[PDB]
Amino acid sequence: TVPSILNRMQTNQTPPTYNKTNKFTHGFQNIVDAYGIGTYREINPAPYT
Amino acid sequence: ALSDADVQKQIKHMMAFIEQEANEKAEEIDAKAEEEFNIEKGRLVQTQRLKIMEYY
Repeated sequence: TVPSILNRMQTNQTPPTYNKTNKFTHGFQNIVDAYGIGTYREINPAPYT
Repeated sequence: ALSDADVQKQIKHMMAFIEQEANEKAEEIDAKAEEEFNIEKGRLVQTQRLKIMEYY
């Protein structure tokens, strides 16, 4: 009966990078990932590549 | 809500949880202690009773 809780917090660790890839763009996203994944929220070269 | 006051509210729920666990443990062992006093005092008194019946 008594519920659980989900908590936010001030964080010092660096966020990962995520892209919501789709069927068509997966190969290109991998192509740009091959040389290092972009830092949090920097411009992705995948849509232009 | 997820404010610090809400965190304290959930912490109060968990405090009630630990209070339930601890009170149950303490009163369980204490009531078992009362029953053990009953039966052990009864066994010593039963030794005395058997002595009294032998005598009488």
